[PDB]
Amino acid sequence: AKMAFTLADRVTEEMLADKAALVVEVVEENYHDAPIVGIAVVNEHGRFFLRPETALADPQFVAWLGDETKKKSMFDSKRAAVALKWKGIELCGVSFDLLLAAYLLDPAQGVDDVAAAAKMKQYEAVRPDEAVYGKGAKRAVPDEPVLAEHLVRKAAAIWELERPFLDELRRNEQDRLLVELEQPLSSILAEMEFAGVKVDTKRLEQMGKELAEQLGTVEQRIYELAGQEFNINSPKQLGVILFEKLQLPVLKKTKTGYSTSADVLEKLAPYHEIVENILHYRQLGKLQSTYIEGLLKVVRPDTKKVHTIFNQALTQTGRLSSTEPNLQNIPIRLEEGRKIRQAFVPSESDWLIFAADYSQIELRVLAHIAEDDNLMEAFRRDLDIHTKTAMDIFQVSEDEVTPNMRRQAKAVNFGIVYGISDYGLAQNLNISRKEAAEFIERYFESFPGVKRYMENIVQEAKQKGYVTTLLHRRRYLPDITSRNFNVRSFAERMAMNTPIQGSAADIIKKAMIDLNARLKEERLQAHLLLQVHDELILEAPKEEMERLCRLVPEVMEQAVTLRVPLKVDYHYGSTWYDAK
DNA sequence: GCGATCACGTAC
DNA sequence: CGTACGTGATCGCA
Ligand SMILES: OC[C@H]1O[C@@](CO)(O[C@H]2O[C@H](CO)[C@@H](O)[C@H](O)[C@H]2O)[C@@H](O)[C@@H]1O
Ligand SMILES: OC[C@H]1O[C@@](CO)(O[C@H]2O[C@H](CO)[C@@H](O)[C@H](O)[C@H]2O)[C@@H](O)[C@@H]1O
Ligand SMILES: [Mg+2]
Repeated sequence: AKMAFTLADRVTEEMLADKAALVVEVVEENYHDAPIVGIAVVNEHGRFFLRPETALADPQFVAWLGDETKKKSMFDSKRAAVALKWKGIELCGVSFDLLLAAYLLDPAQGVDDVAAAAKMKQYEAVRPDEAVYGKGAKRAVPDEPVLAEHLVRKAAAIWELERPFLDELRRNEQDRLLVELEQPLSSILAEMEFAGVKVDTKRLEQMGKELAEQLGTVEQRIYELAGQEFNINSPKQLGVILFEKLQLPVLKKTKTGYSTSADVLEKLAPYHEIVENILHYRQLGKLQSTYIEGLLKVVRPDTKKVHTIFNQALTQTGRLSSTEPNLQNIPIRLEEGRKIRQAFVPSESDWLIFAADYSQIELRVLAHIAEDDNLMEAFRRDLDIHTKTAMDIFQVSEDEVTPNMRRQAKAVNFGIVYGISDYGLAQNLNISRKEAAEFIERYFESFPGVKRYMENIVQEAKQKGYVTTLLHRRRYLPDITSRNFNVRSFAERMAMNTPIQGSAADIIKKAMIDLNARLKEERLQAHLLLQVHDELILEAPKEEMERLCRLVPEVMEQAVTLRVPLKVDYHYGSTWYDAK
């Protein structure tokens, strides 16, 4: 049953046809400056395996790789493109990426290897990577015979599956989504990851020292107030101290013991001085372990840069995710944690950080899709949407909106986008279910178009079996027909939320593509560093700021044309923190 | 030693 | 109430 192929000792002409399935294997999960363990090529002339030392040193092979007219079909081309960038080799001509294709066809499948994608089309003549390389401590590259056949079988699957995947994408009217959006974005993300973000490690280290001091102080204060010492980090010793020794009330229970969520502690604060200290302790600890020590662990000691990896084929809504490190969840809400951003700086002298963010893109997308007259008019007037919502649901003039009213109207706006729920809104605003229901009821009275949309999108999900975004991304919702209330309700919220979060993802992704095209046309040195769902972070020479102030927001605002305007705010400074 | 499950907290 | 990722803890296991 073995698959035939040539284990070549040198590169030949027929290995360089203008159409081929290409495998450039990088086994390390984090592919930055990682080894390429083997190469496989399958084309009209046959199947070939090349040793990387040989192939990557061959002028003709390297030229073929960089020739845009020589088309390649691959799986996770970004992984290969980045691994090659670290070796000074350009990868061009990737016309089909099976990972991205499978992702667009059904993100729920969680396709993360060629075998998983192949199974979608009843093709099983290829092993899962885990089966070949093992996992964890036992992970390892097998001997050449085993490795070579696996890479050839993967290239063979890609070669065979391209047509069936493209045909289904076309039927789904997602072919342009793959070819004009996700694949071009893949190359942009590769450049971003490869460029990396410079880190002021000395500043982080100083913060770490100061935190260590405060942590020690607070820690001592906690033992003092508790009358003894214990591991504050343990959800058992703390449970005993709080709810047993100190007799604090048990307002919420996890599943295995006492719950100590920040929300639970906030309520217990009035009863004992130890509570506030525990909260403070955790927040400092969160900064220290995750944003100081954790960040320092992944900074490259030679360049002092962190090279995140944007997973482009993971989220069920079309958003990207970020890992090692996650640069999409850096503190900003609280000043103490916000200071962490002072550590992210430009990669060159006299360059600055430029950050642009969409203003309420999700609610603007909702206004567009629901065609709600009131919500559209609000954005056409560019009103403070939370104040406007408060005015409508509480029936008062702008001058009469109090801070608490705006705060609650804001929580309603979030609930509406997430997939409204009286129970969910109740928990969030610490109020009763009927009280939350009253708010929701008032909201729909003020925005009947939104109510219509929520009712209709749910019915549509049931009829078609899936919901779609502006650019045709889709999410299947089988649980929408479940006879279990909780399971069905979750699917209904997904039906309501996915077209919104997903369409916002579509828009910023297109904005990134348009932006890069503009930066190149203008020959600006400015380049993208990060994307955080509704914001783009760039770095550029100080001399380019004025041009960026006009170019970036315009490109982002014009990415798509909706029934309401899109608005983009921007700021720039010496550090990410200052780009406020 | 190791890997998986928790409970938690940070982002948009 | 939507979407993610990384942490320290606790705990069963080749
Ligand atoms: O290269 C990213 C790409 O690979 C997948 C598997 O096909 O994820 C791998 O790489 C990620 C980045 O290092 C890891 O977080 C993940 O654990 C590893 O399996 C895809 O999910 C992704 O699109
Ligand atoms: O009361 C109707 C109202 O309930 C929702 C859930 O919020 O859907 C329920 O009723 C529908 C029939 O009209 C079913 O298709 C659906 O499965 C059930 O949960 C709303 O969508 C609807 O407007
Ligand atoms: Mg914003």
